[PDB]
Amino acid sequence: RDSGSGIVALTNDRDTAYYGEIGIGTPPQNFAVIFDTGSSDLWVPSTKCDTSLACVIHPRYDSGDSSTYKGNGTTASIQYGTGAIVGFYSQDSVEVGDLVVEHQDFIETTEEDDTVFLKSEFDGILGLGFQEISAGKAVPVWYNMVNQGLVEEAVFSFWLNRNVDEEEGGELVFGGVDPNHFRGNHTYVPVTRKGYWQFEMGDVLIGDKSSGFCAGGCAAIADSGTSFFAGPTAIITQINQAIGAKESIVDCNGISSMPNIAFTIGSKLFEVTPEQYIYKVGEGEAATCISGFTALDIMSPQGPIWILGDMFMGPYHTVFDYGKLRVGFAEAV
Ligand SMILES: *[C@@H]1O[C@H](CO)[C@@H](O[C@@H]2O[C@H](CO)[C@@H](O[C@@H]3O[C@H](CO)[C@@H](O)[C@H](O[C@H]4O[C@H](CO[C@H]5O[C@H](CO)[C@@H](O)[C@H](O)[C@@H]5O)[C@@H](O)[C@H](O)[C@@H]4O[C@H]4O[C@H](CO)[C@@H](O)[C@H](O)[C@@H]4O)[C@@H]3O)[C@H](O)[C@H]2NC(C)=O)[C@H](O)[C@H]1NC(C)=O
Ligand SMILES: *[C@@H]1O[C@H](CO)[C@@H](O[C@@H]2O[C@H](CO)[C@@H](O[C@@H]3O[C@H](CO[C@H]4O[C@H](CO)[C@@H](O)[C@H](O)[C@@H]4O)[C@@H](O)[C@H](O)[C@@H]3O)[C@H](O)[C@H]2NC(C)=O)[C@H](O)[C@H]1NC(C)=O
Repeated sequence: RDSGSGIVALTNDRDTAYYGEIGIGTPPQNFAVIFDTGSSDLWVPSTKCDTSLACVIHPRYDSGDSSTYKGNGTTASIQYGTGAIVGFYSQDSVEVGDLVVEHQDFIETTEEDDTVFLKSEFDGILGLGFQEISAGKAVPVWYNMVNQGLVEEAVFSFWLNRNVDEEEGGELVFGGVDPNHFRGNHTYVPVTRKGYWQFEMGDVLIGDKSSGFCAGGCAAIADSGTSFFAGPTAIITQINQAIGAKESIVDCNGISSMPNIAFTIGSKLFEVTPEQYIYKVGEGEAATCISGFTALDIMSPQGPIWILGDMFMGPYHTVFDYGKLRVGFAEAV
């Protein structure tokens, strides 16, 4: 018997990535998978991938051992940074949060860029975005969940633990919201373009006044798969100066003197402190403090795009409300 809580416990790897276990096939084949609101496919290493080290060192899906496996074979290609992942589609049963999602299309990977995925603790990615941005326009896991009636509410939500010393890395809830992990109300903004979890954002404040560049209305995406913030160079440039910044972007030891950065979502200020937006790769005084604000210029018909990753979704409990097409943020506890 498999039903029906919808809870997934998340592992936190040095605040950089969050992953949980899913099962594919019967009998189930277990994979560590990042839950990613920025992409829409499910993919895992395949037994048919013999030229990439990542597939060889990670657990691999074997269709010959699944009695529910149904061949497809449609090829697909997904760019990850400079390289890419490549594979073909298959169908099988997927168990996420003890919900058995029947006939799920997913990608068996044939090749993986070893620079990103060789030393990953996770094996795959479970995409939680919309169908429009799936490689083969596959029906995403969450849509099948909704379609099979496996959830009481048409929302899913994230608690990401930012304290890497604790034992709970985080928690992802399919079909509800865990009231233990936020305080006060969520602020809800509607989805502006449907493929991405995308909404309208206001002006970005450095210290107490305006960056000007987003005061006319920017676009932004909640992407559980990214750690760092990414936004237009025109704003990132100003942030770099007010912080003392110099591949990456460095400083340190002046964190407490830096200003808070604040995003204006739903006519409210969501503030991020230096402690929350500076990443610390070291530990002592040979430590390396790195800025989480990376420059990235992508257009959309709604304006230049901000990516708000785990550094934002950590302090701000995030609800993805599919039934009302809206995203909500609340102060996390
Ligand atoms: C190899 O894989 C690729 C990648 O997936 C296949 O190419 C894609 O296949 C999908 C699925 O057929 C295509 O999406 C559909 O497009 C339809 C036309 O827009 C649309 O009606 C579909 O939306 C409905 O269904 C989903 C749920 O899908 C169920 O049924 C399919 C059948 O295979 C399964 O794949 C799923 O697991 C699931 O069982 C709902 O979420 C959606 O809201 C729609 O639901 C209506 O219909 C349901 C009954 O069908 C009913 O239950 C609902 O209440 C509602 O009335 C879906 O978007 C996609 O277009 C296609 N890609 C391309 C580029 O064409 C490829 O076909 C496959 N190849 C082989 C050889 O198998
Ligand atoms: C945190 O968020 C909460 C929202 O989730 C806030 O509480 C809500 O506040 C609004 C506005 O004050 C209330 O909405 C109004 O309620 C009246 C009366 O509702 C009653 O009658 C209707 C039938 O007409 C019935 O369906 C209801 O069940 C009630 O019996 C409506 O007529 C108005 O049009 C309007 O919707 C919400 O009711 C209220 N919700 C809750 C759960 O309290 C809360 O104030 C926020 N807190 C802070 C600090 O901002």
